Amino acid sequence: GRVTNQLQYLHKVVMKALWKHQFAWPFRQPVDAVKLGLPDYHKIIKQPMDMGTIKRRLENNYYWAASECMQDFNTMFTNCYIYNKPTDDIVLMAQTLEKIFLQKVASMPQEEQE
Amino acid sequence: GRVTNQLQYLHKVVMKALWKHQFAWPFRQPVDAVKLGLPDYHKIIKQPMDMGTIKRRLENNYYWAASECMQDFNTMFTNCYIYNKPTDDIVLMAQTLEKIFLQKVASMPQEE
Amino acid sequence: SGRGKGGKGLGKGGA
Amino acid sequence: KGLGKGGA
Repeated sequence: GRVTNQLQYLHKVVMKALWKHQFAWPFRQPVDAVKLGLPDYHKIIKQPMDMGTIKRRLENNYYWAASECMQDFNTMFTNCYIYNKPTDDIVLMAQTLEKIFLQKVASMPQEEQE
Repeated sequence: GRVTNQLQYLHKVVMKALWKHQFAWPFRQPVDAVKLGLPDYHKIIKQPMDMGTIKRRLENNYYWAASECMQDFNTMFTNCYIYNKPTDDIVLMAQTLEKIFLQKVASMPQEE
Repeated sequence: SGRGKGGKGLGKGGA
Repeated sequence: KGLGKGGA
């Protein structure tokens, strides 16, 4: 439970940008294995992660440090590459979003404090 | 070049830590599809990336910004997740290295 | 990439 | 080894 300048950056600059991205829509809520006909999803992916959960954790001061938050973003993208076929459009969508994620993280303010 | 603090950090902290890690050995040279018996590898992975390449690039000041180096690290990990079966040990090794990558990048100095 | 063959490669070996 | 979301 903390508010830091980096977590505020992650909430208000990084997530705001990814959230509104045209490829973001499959990532804004937990993967719905029932809706999508993916009965194997939870057998392969043991730690589901999505932006909605990350955003809410940012708003409830769940994270102690930015790195904890960056790890959740990473799990979300990693689940997608691991579960899906290489040829699935979702993979290209994740890669596009994760490039922004890394770009924005490179500009994160570096007095880790509050 | 004079080397940005960011690229100095990627070399002296991030690559330092990854190169020597006990899980790093599959990642230190390009994947050898012939040696490993992987006739589909270059069908699926269109942009191979490995630490030897990234390390050489850091040594020779090939990179213009930190984010370009960080992209290469990301491509290397991602190739791995995309190509291999979810249950392969290599995936776990990649996940462990990448967690370190992200942990360190969290503390990387500001640009400019 | 990763692009070409949808499925999941063939792999390096599991555990 | 997946089932996937599709493409296409």
